[PDB]
Amino acid sequence: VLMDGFPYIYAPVDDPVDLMAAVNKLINSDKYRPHYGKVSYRDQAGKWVTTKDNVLMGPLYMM
Amino acid sequence: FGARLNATARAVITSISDPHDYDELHIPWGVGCQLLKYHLTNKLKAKFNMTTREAFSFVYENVLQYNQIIADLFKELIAEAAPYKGMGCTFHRNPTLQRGSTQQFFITKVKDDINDNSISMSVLCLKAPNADFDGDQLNLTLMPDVYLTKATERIAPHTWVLSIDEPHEISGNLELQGPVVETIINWAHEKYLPPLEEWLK
Amino acid sequence: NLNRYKARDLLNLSYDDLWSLPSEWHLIEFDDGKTVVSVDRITKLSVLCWYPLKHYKDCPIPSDHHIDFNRILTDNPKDYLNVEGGRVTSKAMVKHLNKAIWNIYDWSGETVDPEVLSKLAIEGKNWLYNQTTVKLSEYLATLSMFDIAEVYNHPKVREANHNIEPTTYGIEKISYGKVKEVFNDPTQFIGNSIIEGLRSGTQKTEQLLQAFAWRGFPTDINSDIFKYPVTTGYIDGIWNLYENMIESRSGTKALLYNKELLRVTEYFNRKSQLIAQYVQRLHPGDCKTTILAEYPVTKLTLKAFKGKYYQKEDGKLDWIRGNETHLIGTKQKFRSVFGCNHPDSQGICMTCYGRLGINIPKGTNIGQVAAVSMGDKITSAVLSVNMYEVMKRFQSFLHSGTYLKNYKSPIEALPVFATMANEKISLNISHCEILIYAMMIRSAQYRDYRLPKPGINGQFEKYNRLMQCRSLGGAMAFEKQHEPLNNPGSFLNKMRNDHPYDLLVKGGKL
Ligand SMILES: [Zn+2]
Repeated sequence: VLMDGFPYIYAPVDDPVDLMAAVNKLINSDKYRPHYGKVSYRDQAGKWVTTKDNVLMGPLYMM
Repeated sequence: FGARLNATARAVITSISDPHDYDELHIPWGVGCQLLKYHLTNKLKAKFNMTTREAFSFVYENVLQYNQIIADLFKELIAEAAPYKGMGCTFHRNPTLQRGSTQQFFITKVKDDINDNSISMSVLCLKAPNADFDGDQLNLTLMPDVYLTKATERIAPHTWVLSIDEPHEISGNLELQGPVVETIINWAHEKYLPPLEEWLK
Repeated sequence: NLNRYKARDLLNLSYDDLWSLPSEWHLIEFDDGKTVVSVDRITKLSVLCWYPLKHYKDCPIPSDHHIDFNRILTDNPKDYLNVEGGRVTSKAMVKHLNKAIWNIYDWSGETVDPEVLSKLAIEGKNWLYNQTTVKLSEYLATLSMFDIAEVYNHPKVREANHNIEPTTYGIEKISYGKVKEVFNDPTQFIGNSIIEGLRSGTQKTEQLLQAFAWRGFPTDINSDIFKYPVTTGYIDGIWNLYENMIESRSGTKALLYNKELLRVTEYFNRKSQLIAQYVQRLHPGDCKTTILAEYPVTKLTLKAFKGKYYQKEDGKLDWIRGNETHLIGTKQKFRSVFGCNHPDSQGICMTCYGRLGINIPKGTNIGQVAAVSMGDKITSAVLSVNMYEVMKRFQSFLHSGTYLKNYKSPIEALPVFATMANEKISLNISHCEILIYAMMIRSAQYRDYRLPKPGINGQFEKYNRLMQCRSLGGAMAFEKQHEPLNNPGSFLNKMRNDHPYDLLVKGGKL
C-alpha cells in the first residue's frame, strides 16, 4: 500500500453494503474523512485564484 | 439545386470558452494551409520572390508541420481583411431546418498546434444550430470576395435573436449554458449579508 | 445608512468602477419615481443586462428593469422588510435584456430598426459572458458525495421512502408529493449545489424524484406497464433481478427507429416549405382595408392571438397582449391576411400580419417562416397520442389528402385549424393564416392558380395539383418531374406566380 500509494479495493457486484450508509460513515469519521477544502488554479485571465467553496478531488477510470 | 463546392472544409468542432467575440472562428493549421493555398502563394511570390513551383512546394511541405513564415502570413491575411474582423465564411449544420443551422462567421485565427484538427466555435452560437461536440462534422465554406461577404450578412448570428413564435420576445437560443449559470447563482444568491432588518439595526 | 444611487448613473460607470461597489444594502432610484431596496450583487447583474440602454442616453429606465423590482421602498416598512426578491435564471437574464430593447423601441416611437436592437441584445449577452466568467472565477460550483448526503439525510426525504403503498397513487402522488414540498421550501438546503440549481432551473424534479424517491413503473417496449413497481431510487440502487430488468426496458425504449422518424420529418418539412414559399414579401405599413375577419376567441387560442390587431369599440385598432381574458367566449373583428389589399401580388402588409412581423428580419420569405415555425415544433416533439399521428393529421388537412378543401371561406377554416394546431403545439395565428393562404387559388374553373387578392375571394385546391400547375420552376423540385412535362396545360400562356427556385432552373439567367 505504501509503495503503490493506494489501497486497491475489491468491490464485487453483489457486495452486501448500503452505499449511502457507508458514505455517511466516512463523513462522520475522524479517521477516514477525506480532505475537504479549497483549491487554487490559474484562471483564463492568467490570475492565480482560490475557490470560495470546498472542492473534493478523487479518481476516475478514463479511457 | 445542389453542388459540391470548391474552397470548402469539413471538420469536428470545439468551443471557444475564453473571452471572445461571438462571431469569430478558429480553424486548425492543416485546414488553413490547404484551404488558403492560393492566398499563401500570392504572398510568398511577392514577399519572398518565390516561383510558383517553389511556392506550391513550400505550402504542401508545411501542411503537417509548423512553420514560422507561414504563421506570419496567416496573421497578415487576417489583418488585411479590414474593416471586417477576418475572412468571411459560412458554417452549416445538418439537418438544415431553421435559421441558425446556417450562420456567417469570420476566421480570425489559425491555431498554432498541429495536433488539434477541430474548428473552435463560440459558445454563444451553439443553441441556434443545436450543435454538440459528439461526432458532429460541420461544413465550412469560404467566401471568395466582399460582394458575397455582404450578401451572407443576412444569416449573421444576430438574425435569429428575435423570436419568430411570439411577438416582442427574445428566442431561447440566447440563454446561457448550464455551467456559467451555476457560477452566477452561486455568487448572486449567496447569503453574504445580514437581513435588511438587521442592516438597519 | 442605505446609500442612494441613480439608475442612469450606475449605467455610466466603467466596468472596473461597477465591480468596485461596496457590499451593502442600497437604494436604486429610477426614472419612474420609484426606488428599489436590494443588494449590490443583484444590482451589478441588473446593470449588465441594461447594455442596450448604454447607446441611448435619453431613454428613461423604469423600476421593472431591476431584478428585485418587487421590493419597492414605501412609507410603511411592512412592505419591504421581509420581501423575497426575484430568482436569477438563464431565462430571467434574457427577459431583462428583452425589457431593455422594447423600452427603447417604445420610447423612440417605434422608429428604431429592430435589427439594430437584436444586434445590441446579443452583444450585451456577449459582454455579460465575458465579465462574469472572468470576475467570478472564484465562485465555481462543485459536486461531490458531500452534497448528495445533505439532500439524502433530510428527515422528510427519508420518510417519503418508507411505508408507501406500491401503487400508482401511493408513489406518484403521496410519496412524490412530500419530496416536492421539501424541495420547494426556500428555508431548506441553503447553499446546496443540487438544490440551488433546481430553483434556478438548472435541474428538473422528474430526474431528481427518480433519484431520491421511488423509481416507479417502467414500461415495456410495447408501452405496456408492469404490475409491480421499482421500490428504490437510483442513488440507493436497483440490485434485484426483476426490478433491474424492467428498468432496462427504458433504455431499450430510448433507442428506437429514429431513422424512419428522420425520413418522415424531413419529407414533411420539405413538402410544406416548397408550397409556402409562394407567399414571399411582408411590407411594413398599413393597407387601410375595410375588410375584417370575425374569429371566436377561446381559452386555448387566446395565447395564439398575440400581436393581432382587432377593432374594439368606437372603431379603433388595438392589438392582443395575451391577457385579455374578458374577450374569451366572444367574437371580435380582426385585421387578417385574408383581407389585405397590398398591391404586391405575393405580399401582405404589417398590420394584417400582426405585431409578430416586427421580429422578422428584413427581406425574409414570409411563407418559409411560417412553415419553419410549424415544422420546428412538430419535429422536436416527434423526435423527442403519438406526435407522428399529429403530423399526419396536419398534413392531410392542409393538403386536402375534414379537409381544407371542404370549407368555402378561409374565415370559417382558420378557427378549425387554429384549434387543431394549438391543441398539440403552440402556433401563432399569423403563421396559421399564412399556411392556409398558400393553398388558395383565384378560380378553379378557369384554372387560375395564382394567389387571390384579397384572400376572401378565392377557393382551396389540393397540394399535388398546385405544385404542378403554379410554376414549372417549383414543379421541377418536388417529385415526378416527368409528369408536368407531359401536361398539356403547361404549354398554354397563363398568368403564373413565381417561385424562388425559378432562377436556379435557368442557371441564373434573367
Ligand atoms: Zn394589409
